Amino acid sequence: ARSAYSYIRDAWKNPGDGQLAELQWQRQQEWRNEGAVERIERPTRLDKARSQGYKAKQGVIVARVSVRKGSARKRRHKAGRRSKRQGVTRITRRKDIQRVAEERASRTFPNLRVLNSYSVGQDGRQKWHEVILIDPNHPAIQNDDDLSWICADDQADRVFRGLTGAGRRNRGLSGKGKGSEKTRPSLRSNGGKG
Amino acid sequence: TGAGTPSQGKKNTTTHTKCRRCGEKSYHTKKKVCSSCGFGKSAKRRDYEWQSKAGE
Amino acid sequence: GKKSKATKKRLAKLDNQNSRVPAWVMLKTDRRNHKRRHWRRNDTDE
Amino acid sequence: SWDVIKHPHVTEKAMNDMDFQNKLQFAVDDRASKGEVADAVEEQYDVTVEQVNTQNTMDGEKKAVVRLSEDDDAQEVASRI
Amino acid sequence: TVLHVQEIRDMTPAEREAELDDLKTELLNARAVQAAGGAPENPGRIKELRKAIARIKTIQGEEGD
RNA sequence: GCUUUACUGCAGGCUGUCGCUGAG
RNA sequence: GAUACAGGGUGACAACCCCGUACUGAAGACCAGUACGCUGUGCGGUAGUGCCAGAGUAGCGGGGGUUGGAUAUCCCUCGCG
RNA sequence: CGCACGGAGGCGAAGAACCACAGAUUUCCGAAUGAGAAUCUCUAACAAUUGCUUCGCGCAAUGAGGAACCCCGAGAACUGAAACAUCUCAGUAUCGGGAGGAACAGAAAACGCAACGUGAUGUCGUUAGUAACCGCGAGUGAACGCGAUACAGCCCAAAC
Ligand SMILES: [Cl-]
Ligand SMILES: [Cl-]
Ligand SMILES: [K+]
Ligand SMILES: [Mg+2]
Ligand SMILES: [Mg+2]
Ligand SMILES: [Mg+2]
Ligand SMILES: [Mg+2]
Ligand SMILES: [Mg+2]
Ligand SMILES: [Mg+2]
Ligand SMILES: [Mg+2]
Ligand SMILES: [Mg+2]
Ligand SMILES: [Mg+2]
Ligand SMILES: [Mg+2]
Ligand SMILES: [Mg+2]
Ligand code: NA
Ligand code: NA
Ligand code: NA
Ligand code: NA
Ligand code: NA
Ligand code: NA
Ligand code: NA
Ligand code: NA
Ligand code: NA
Ligand code: NA
Ligand code: NA
Ligand code: NA
Ligand code: NA
Repeated sequence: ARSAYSYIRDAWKNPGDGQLAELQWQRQQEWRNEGAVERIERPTRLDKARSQGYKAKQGVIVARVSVRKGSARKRRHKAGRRSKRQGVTRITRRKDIQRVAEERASRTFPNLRVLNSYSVGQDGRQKWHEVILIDPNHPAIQNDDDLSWICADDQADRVFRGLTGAGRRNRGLSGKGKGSEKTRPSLRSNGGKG
Repeated sequence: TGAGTPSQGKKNTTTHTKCRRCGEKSYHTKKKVCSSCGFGKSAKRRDYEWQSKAGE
Repeated sequence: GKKSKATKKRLAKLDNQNSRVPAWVMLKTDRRNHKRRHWRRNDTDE
Repeated sequence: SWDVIKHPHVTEKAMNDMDFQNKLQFAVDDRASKGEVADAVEEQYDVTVEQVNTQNTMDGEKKAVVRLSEDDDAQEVASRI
Repeated sequence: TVLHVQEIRDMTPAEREAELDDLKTELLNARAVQAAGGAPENPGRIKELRKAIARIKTIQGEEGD
């Protein structure tokens, strides 16, 4: 039979309808008064969190981060530039907002490592994402068969090197065939043309 | 007043001094910032790729 | 000017470094202080 | 661990202080206070220190002018070391 | 030279301390004679005194004082 | 470097529209 | 003399004056906590069953960047879904 | 008894010098962390940010460095086009963030010599200056496949 979790999932398919709509309209009022990174005891989307690796266990942390909506907050050129490079308004950053959110969270918890993250909506001027971070030094995690992998040295600052799920998709690594000629194995090894 | 020799006479102000962190006489005592190692501005050591030729 | 205790230690060291290569070092090495500094002609740090 | 007293500062001026003012001169550790100099001197030479004057010298060392009580004789204390 | 390692280990914790103060005093008196420009020195000892002191401190550390 | 009703663009201002955005 | 005629040193051109050199042997490090071996677990197959299987996603539209990617690259942003 | 061939003196058969491994000591400033300061000073200190928490800094983490290599972001212009705007130089220089001894990638919502075919991923050789782009100018420029190197395949979420 349907899991209870399937109901949370189904509700989030349409965040502008039903009970969820009323919930968001109420919550965001409190969220807009909260800071940039807020640690929360329980995930707003339990199903999504568990699906991404979350566990109600010691050393597993969740935090909601708000990031402004829109394009690059860019300064206009202050020296010679050909027309092509004179733009300001239409330039957008190459890292998606979700990834920015993930980095802001990881910076807040220097000892923790980003496991994954997901969206929890947006209003007219900002987006919110909840990031799942893990304590690679806590023994409750070092002994977990499903999570201990994140404790390895080569996983340090994984979010900053694009090793996150949002990092990998944003790097164009989703496809294994056509279209990934300049993305795999890395954008840098491919000359930065991905 | 000439901008050369006659203007060199008022130069008795101490600015750059021996830096606590790197030992170079670059710690600007007015700014409390070393122009050589970055002490006072950054925890990381001041360094730039342009301090050497590009392919080196 | 007003020198601090640390500045003073450094000035003291510079003065000591300003001595000559002892006579016996000449004999021992079978034959110059490249750091001879004059107060007027040269300039110390700080 | 560093010691307080380094060695006796023996110069013409130091002799005059010894002969005429019952004072002993020492090269002490620059981290040492007048009180620490007073104590160390009393314990090493078994005398009574009345006053200590200090100076950070242009040699990078600290000089202490230690005056002894009338009970003690600087010349005698110095003559035995 | 004159003071060997065996002799230091054979000493009791309290004997090493007393021996340390003794060596420190001989050193201080040698540095005093040196400061006075006094030549009745024997350069080997002032150097040996430093090593002997180091040895005693090393053994004091080895044996837990 | 400077100018302008030279060419081409880029900020900025004004204005419509969409999102934030809801009830009769 | 040579399984040693590489090289160097030595009061001038040295296989045989000295270090070495060939042969043989030893140790450490790396390979690697890997391979092999082992302990535990248990692979798989038939039939029935619409019980489960990752959403602002797949996909579409507006505006850009990027790419050899051209209608047919990858990515960002706003809206829809 | 360093470079370093002096003078004086000393050490070594109680086996020194010297070499290897291990240990002791290891001032002050320095990420620099009790606070301040041009290497000093003032009156107990994981400062700051975090995880756990006996909710007490009790147990832990981060910071900074490194020849380049590596990954993720920001991103010129001289120049070439015999001018120049798209294009080119070039995702280069330079800048911000960060890992390791190597990184990154990686067990197909692949390929599409279309097949009764291949079978994770890097890399090397080739495919090929081919296809594709481009004031269709100047220029730009892959991939599948193949021959090699090395080979390795698995864990969750959910159902119950
Ligand atoms: Cl991270
Ligand atoms: Cl094939
Ligand atoms: K140009
Ligand atoms: Mg690579
Ligand atoms: Mg001028
Ligand atoms: Mg002098
Ligand atoms: Mg005074
Ligand atoms: Mg381009
Ligand atoms: Mg401090
Ligand atoms: Mg041209
Ligand atoms: Mg032309
Ligand atoms: Mg190109
Ligand atoms: Mg292909
Ligand atoms: Mg399991
Ligand atoms: Na972190
Ligand atoms: Na001068
Ligand atoms: Na002295
Ligand atoms: Na001009
Ligand atoms: Na691209
Ligand atoms: Na779009
Ligand atoms: Na050491
Ligand atoms: Na710490
Ligand atoms: Na605490
Ligand atoms: Na030209
Ligand atoms: Na021109
Ligand atoms: Na073009
Ligand atoms: Na073939």
